Amino acid sequence: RETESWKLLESSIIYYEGNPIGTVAAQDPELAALNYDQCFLRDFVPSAFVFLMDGQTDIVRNFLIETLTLQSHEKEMDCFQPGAGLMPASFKVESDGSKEYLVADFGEKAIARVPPVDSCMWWILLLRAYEKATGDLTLAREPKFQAGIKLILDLCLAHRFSMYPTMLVPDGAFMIDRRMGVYEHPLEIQVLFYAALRAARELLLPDGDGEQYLNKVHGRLGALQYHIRNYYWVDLKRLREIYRYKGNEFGKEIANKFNIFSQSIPDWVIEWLPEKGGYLAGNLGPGRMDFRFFALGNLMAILAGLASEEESQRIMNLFAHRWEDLIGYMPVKICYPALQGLEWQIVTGCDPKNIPWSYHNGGNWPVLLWLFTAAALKTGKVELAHEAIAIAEGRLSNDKFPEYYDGNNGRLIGKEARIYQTWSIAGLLVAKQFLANPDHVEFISFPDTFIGPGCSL
Amino acid sequence: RETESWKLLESSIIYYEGNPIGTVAAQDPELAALNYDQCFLRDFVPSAFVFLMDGQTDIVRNFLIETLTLQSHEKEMDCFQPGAGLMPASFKVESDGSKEYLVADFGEKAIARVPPVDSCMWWILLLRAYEKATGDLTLAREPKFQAGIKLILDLCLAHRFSMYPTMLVPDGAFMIDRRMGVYEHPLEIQVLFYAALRAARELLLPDGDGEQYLNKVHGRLGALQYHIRNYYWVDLKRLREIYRYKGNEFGKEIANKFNIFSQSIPDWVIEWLPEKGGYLAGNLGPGRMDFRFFALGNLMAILAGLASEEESQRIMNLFAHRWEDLIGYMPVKICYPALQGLEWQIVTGCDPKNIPWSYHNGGNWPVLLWLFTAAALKTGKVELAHEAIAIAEGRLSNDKFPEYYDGNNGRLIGKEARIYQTWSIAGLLVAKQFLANPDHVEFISFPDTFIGPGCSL
Amino acid sequence: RETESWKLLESSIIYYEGNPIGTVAAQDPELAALNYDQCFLRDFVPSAFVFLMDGQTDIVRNFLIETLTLQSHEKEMDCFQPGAGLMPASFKVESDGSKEYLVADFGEKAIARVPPVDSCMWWILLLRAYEKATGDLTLAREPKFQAGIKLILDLCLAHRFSMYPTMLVPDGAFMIDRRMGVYEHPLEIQVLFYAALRAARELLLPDGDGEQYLNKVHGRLGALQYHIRNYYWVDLKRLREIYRYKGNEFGKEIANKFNIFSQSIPDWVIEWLPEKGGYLAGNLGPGRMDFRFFALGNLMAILAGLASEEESQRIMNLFAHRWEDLIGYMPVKICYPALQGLEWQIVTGCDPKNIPWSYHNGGNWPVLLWLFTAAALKTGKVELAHEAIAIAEGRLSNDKFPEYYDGNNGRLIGKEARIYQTWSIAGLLVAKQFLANPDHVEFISFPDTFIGPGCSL
Repeated sequence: RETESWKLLESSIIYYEGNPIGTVAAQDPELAALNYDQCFLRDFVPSAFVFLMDGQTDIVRNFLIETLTLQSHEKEMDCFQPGAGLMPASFKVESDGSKEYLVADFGEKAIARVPPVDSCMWWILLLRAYEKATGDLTLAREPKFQAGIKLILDLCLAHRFSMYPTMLVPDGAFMIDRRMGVYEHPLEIQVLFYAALRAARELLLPDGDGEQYLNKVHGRLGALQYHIRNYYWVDLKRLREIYRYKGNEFGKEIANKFNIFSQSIPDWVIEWLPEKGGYLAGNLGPGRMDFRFFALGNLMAILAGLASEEESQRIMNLFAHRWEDLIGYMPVKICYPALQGLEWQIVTGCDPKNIPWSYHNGGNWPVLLWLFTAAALKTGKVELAHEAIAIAEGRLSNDKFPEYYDGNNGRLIGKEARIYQTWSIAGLLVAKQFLANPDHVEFISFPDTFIGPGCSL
Repeated sequence: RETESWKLLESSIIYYEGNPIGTVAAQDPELAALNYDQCFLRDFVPSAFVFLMDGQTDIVRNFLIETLTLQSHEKEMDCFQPGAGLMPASFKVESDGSKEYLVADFGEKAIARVPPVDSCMWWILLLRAYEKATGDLTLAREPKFQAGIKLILDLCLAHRFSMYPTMLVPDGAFMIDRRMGVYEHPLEIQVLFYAALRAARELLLPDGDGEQYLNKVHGRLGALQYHIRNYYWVDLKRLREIYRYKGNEFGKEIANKFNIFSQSIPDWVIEWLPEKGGYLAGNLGPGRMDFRFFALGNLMAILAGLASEEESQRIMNLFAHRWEDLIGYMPVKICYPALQGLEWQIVTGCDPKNIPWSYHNGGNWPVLLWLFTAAALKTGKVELAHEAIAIAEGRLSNDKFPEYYDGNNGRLIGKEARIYQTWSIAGLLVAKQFLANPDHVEFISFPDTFIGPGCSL
Repeated sequence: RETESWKLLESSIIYYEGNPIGTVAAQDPELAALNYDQCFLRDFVPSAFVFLMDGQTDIVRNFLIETLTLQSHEKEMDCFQPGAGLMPASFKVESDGSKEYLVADFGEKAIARVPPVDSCMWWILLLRAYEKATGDLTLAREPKFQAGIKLILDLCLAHRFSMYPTMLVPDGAFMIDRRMGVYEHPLEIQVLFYAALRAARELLLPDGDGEQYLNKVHGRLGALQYHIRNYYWVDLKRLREIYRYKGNEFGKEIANKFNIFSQSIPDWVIEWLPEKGGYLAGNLGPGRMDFRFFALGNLMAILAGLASEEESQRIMNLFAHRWEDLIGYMPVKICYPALQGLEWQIVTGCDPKNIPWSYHNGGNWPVLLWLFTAAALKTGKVELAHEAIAIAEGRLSNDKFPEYYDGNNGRLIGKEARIYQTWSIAGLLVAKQFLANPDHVEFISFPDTFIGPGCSL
């Protein structure tokens, strides 16, 4: 098309052996490209959607094929290898004088050696998205694709010492790829885990051990939805219960299973919730409940069908009631609130890129707009999608599509934000296209809600 | 006239050799006179305007004469003598049994030995105000008066080690005559400096060396105006620039010339600014930008013609938007916001007179109403002038014209505030007289703005 | 000589048109040279000393000549011009394809545009030192060198508003060249000022205007010495007096002239002082007394003859008693104590280079060894000189002569310290040569004391 956004997206494309295989993170002129000249798997997802909806589906097919190939690459740090299923954080095309080849990062080159746990889950979801948008059922069912999914599921469904059906991760294992107190069981990983499992339920063949994987996938989905809906869910009713929990309860039939001390609960949470509002908490673990609202996990939980229809409503009500906090001058705030003062020091380790209301620490991210629009249509709240898109559209082009925005409400352009960030551009585009045709939402969302009050099914 | 204020103003007058030479700072019966029995040069400025607009020009003339003589006095502290162009802070009439004589304080008697830098600049502006109100051009031209102006310009245009066109001062060198972190290059000094130059530009005779002075003045004005307007000016656009600045930039052609670190931008300012608001920062120095709003300098910027017409508008826009912060229960707040807790300790040296939201540290000062009125009229916003005067007339008389008011909104009478403070009284009168005849503003302001987009002219 | 240090110093030499004119600040292989490839005037002083004591004096003669040429350079920022006497911070040799020329920085390129006020003062002291070292009395007495001295004196003795005979400067005006709360009247500037006046008194020719300067100089010196010694001097007796000062005292005949509130005296200083110890305060200003111990200013005050025989002993007594703090693992701690927590934030503007116990904020500086050794010799405390060198010798070569050390006791190598820092190397060399031959101290010191118990003489 003729729009500026379309053109930038066009010039972001990375070509391999004459074929388009992905998009760069950003096209910032002044700043050295550094790591951002690479194609990040998570960053590509919204790029892919734009292409899938525009009809040109080769680039997405190529990407899916090369990333599956990259899974096979030898990946080692100090003679230690991770599970074979691991997908990379990013990749770029490098060439010696003669020929071209793909160089990836699986965390071994990454800053703080963060592991891209979310990438393999996005890869599975992006595969489904390709399948539903195009109708091509052959690709996912090719042997190499079936094998790779099972490798991913082998990792995801690996055994634990723990009684939690959730996935244990170190800090910075997802979109937040720096130290932000999102270690242990962050919502985002658990929601993408659930969704990637729901995806696998569709894409997998019962042939061979296929029969066995679907049985594991199925059992884990039941436990995961139950665990997440029962223990992560926050609203006034639930908040009143927790507040009155007694400490140091021992046994099976007890209320305060995770030994959350009520005095630990922050003061801001009680005021913040509207009567009808609610959300899924950012984390849960031994003696820990992270009450910070995380946007992606909560929005995606609606789309994945993990949130009940009412829970989905109560999330959007909170968005309506705390519009200046969650959207403000630029949708969407990555999480709320920011860690401030000494809490910033301890939890981030004095990370100067995640100072309060900046970047991961409560910054405002354009890319999340597509999650937000998709979740709003699905909940029958288009007015909110219109307002969000209007707000973003009013600034991005003028501000050259910054990577992120800072401050309580997003007034500031991100402190170290790259300009011409691809998923900021693609974010707007994807949101407008969902707005134009709300049936496109179907490839990233699930028609039914696959949940229950029981731990099984 | 029969108004209560006129009578108090008239009883405030100081007589010398049977002649009216000035007005006392305050007439507090209960409090010890201390130094408030003296006549301060800056406190007299608003008193003078009352008289000028009424036609009683003798007292102003006499003041201007006696102060010019006072300049030529021998002032010394520990065998050190300052520039001979130094005007005193205050003077009183002392008499031995036999005869009357004039004793002055140039800072050698002052608390903390603070230098009255603003005083010599006020005298000039007052001198110009005498002309424009009266039409008498003989007093400015006199040999002594032209010499005194020159002596002042010798000081202000003294050579520096610094590359800043601004004036360097110690702490507490103007209306704020105490340690308030207004050391170095404070807005008030720079604005009064700029304004005194424009006045001198008109009052100077080209005869003799006058031409040499005229060109220096003309040169400095162009450099100064460029410096203030480009580096002190704050609005949202500018704030987004600074927040994204890079540290430790080196060389002639760089963005962050003064090495401001964005993490040091206080939290309050970004929410505080309205979309169309703006103001001049309180100070600028090496690695330092004081984002506190200072009223006098900002309002006097409008009057002096330093602020452009649009910039003037953005200052007045701020007042409407932050009316409760900047006016509240008593116009006008001297600066916003207050230094609090540990910041108050460090910056003021635990000064108990300046505790948070008191006195210089965010107090509300009745006198500043005349600045505010003059600028409101000049900017074509009479309604704001009206409301400010009403708020003041609502309390002043009943409160017995306190020197200042305290609190976030000036709800309290100043902790150690004098009652029957003369420039609170004169401040209200001048404002009302301005309101009756807006043309009177012209003798404290400049109709034209002497500025451009470069350092020359 | 054949020592490792002598060769590192040789490599550092900068050649202009086939002549040695100065030395680079550091020779770090890994770091980009940046501003350090230039020759800083202050950094060269110890380098110059090594060459004076070696016998090769032409580099120093050349340096004095080329820097005097620089003084004549046209220097401006935004159409504004400082005094002609301003000496630059640093200079470097630059070439076209075929021509060599000198490019200096007078502050217009400097980080935070800080003014090298100390540079012009060092220039004078060095010239005297050169003269005393060689015997060449033609150089200083040349008509260009008499003019340049006069231009510096013109700036330094410029007229003030203040009643303080000290020199008023912005923050970062000396060796500490960043925002560190050393604005106003920092000890170092006043001590270097005193020292530079004494040098001019020796250097200046009486014929022509020379006599006029000598009289201004003489009178200033008398005032300055009285001012510093009476108001900056800290000991237990003085502290007890100030602690009992009354606030807000007004007039000429008062104890608390500067309005120091006792509650603002830090807790650390009372315990820190030994009974017979004493030192000069870091700063004096309205309502302000900086009690931080500053090393250079205090050590140099001994050499310059500003400090009395007893004051000098008490200063060295303090060093002896607080050896762990002031010397620790690397002489000498640049100032004590470090600003911490919120005080670091406010005072430095969150400057990440001057975090607590790092760099200017209480770092340990090897270059100060030459000051300390020279002073310990002069005071008859050679044992202290031996010990300081011993400690320094123990690590400098192994650590590759870092720029500075960090920590409470300098245990850490400076966070962003350059290796092969020229004046760290020269620092150790100068100290050793002084030890080997103490009579050399005479060229950077004054044999006589020029201090009076009265303001005059």
